[PDB]
Amino acid sequence: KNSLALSLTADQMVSALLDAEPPILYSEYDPTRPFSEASMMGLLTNLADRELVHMINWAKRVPGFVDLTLHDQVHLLECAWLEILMIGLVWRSMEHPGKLLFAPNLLLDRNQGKCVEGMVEIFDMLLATSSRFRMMNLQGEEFVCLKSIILLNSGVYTFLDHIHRVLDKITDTLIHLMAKAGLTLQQQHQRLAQLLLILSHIRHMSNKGMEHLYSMKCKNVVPLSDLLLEMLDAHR
Amino acid sequence: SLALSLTADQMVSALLDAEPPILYSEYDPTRPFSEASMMGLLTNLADRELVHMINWAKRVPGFVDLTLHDQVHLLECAWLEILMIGLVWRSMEHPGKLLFAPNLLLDRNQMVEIFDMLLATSSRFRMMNLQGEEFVCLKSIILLNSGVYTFTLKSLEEKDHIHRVLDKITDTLIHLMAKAGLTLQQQHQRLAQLLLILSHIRHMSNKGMEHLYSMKCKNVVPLSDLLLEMLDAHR
Amino acid sequence: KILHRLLQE
Amino acid sequence: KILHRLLQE
Ligand SMILES: CCCCOC(=O)c1ccccc1C(=O)OCc1ccccc1
Ligand SMILES: CCCCOC(=O)c1ccccc1C(=O)OCc1ccccc1
Repeated sequence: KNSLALSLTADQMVSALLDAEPPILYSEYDPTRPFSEASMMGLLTNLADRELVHMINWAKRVPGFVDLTLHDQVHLLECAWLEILMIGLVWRSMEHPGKLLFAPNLLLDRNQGKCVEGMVEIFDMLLATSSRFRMMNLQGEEFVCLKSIILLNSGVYTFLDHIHRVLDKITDTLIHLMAKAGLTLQQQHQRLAQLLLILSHIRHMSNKGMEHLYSMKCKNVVPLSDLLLEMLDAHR
Repeated sequence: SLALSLTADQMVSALLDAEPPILYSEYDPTRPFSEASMMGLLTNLADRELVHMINWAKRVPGFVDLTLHDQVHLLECAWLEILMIGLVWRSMEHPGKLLFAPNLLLDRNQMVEIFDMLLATSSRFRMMNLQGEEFVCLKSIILLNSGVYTFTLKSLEEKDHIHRVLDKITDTLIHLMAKAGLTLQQQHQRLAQLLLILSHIRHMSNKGMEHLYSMKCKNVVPLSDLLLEMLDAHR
Repeated sequence: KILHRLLQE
Repeated sequence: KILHRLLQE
């Protein structure tokens, strides 16, 4: 009944999260750069479909997650999935100003977002977020904490204590990493706030991206996997 | 910028002093209402609260330091989030109900998904025992933060000032919690708890903005010119 | 814009 | 739901 998650030390939490990390996947090995709605949306939905499978098995390895009922696990993943793909994308792209690293063999700039109708806006938001993370010098250890926070937080009010204690535990872990990195107390709480405010922006982008995927579903630009359709359908 | 020189207590005072009023709705328990005309009550009320919000924003430290262009943008992005958090704050002392106005207290039975989310958020405020000094800080954070990432080197200077004011509001939040006798660990935990609420509020706002759009298309609920322009800004 | 004007007033 | 199944794998 008591969750192992709360009994973990900060270092144990960090190592558990680092070890749960999914791998960076590749897209198709074609030399052409996507300049059509169809090709680009095909590559992106294909990539999302594969990353989703990894995300599902990552989530089970986030301390405290498997202590939830299956229905609550379903709800959290349904609410958070696009936010999680997006933060992953933004993180990957950090060392590439102006570009989104969808995959090591698929690095896109805004001029290709200009192609797909209604996409460049989301593209630009993602780029701004990436730039923000770069300027804050976000660390990998901080990144994985933020990602788990998204997983546990996004659908938590729509339930809706265990999750709240786990969320507190992750906050303790972020502060721990910041102290360990040598920040003063003032820098610690200021940095914590800065990172969490960005989560609001990521939620905004997910909402916009969900709209976009919906119009894409209705325009039938490209077939979507049943998994991707169900994750979309969850947001009704 | 006088904003950057305020102490925490001065920040709280400035914000508290600048609080807009709670308004009344045209609700009449003796008059029949359709789903549409009940919605008309709420959009009419929102329209009037907006007018007050715009004038409140001018009193948020740092806000008028910004260009008119940037002020317009921040309000266009944040207005519904701000209305919503105000609504949830008001409803905190009314379990299961939303207090749109002193004469209009509604349960979920009497859009239902958004209503439920708002109720969940009010429930959360109660769980946390949110303080009024904390509430005014959160509301100013929304105003400054929601549109900051959707704006030359000149336009980048504007963002820097906003981030500086945001940091000051964080300092103020910590100050408030410290004075309340929370440990350092508890201060960080609570700060995080409060800021995560902002994610849910952004979510509810996005959802509401889409239902506002469909209300426009159905043309049955009256919408003010100001609401229509605000709606337009979100494209 | 209405908001633009109200902000100037 | 497919998600139901994959969470169980
Ligand atoms: C909106 C289509 C969603 C497809 O998901 C992806 O393209 C995707 C795949 C792998 C990693 C991240 C993403 C992602 O963040 O998509 C975000 C996105 C979605 C639509 C338009 C722009 C970006
Ligand atoms: C009124 C335009 C936004 C659409 O309405 C909602 O999203 C909504 C739905 C159910 C309950 C409340 C709202 C809502 O927007 O509440 C915000 C509000 C705040 C003050 C006065 C009226 C509405």
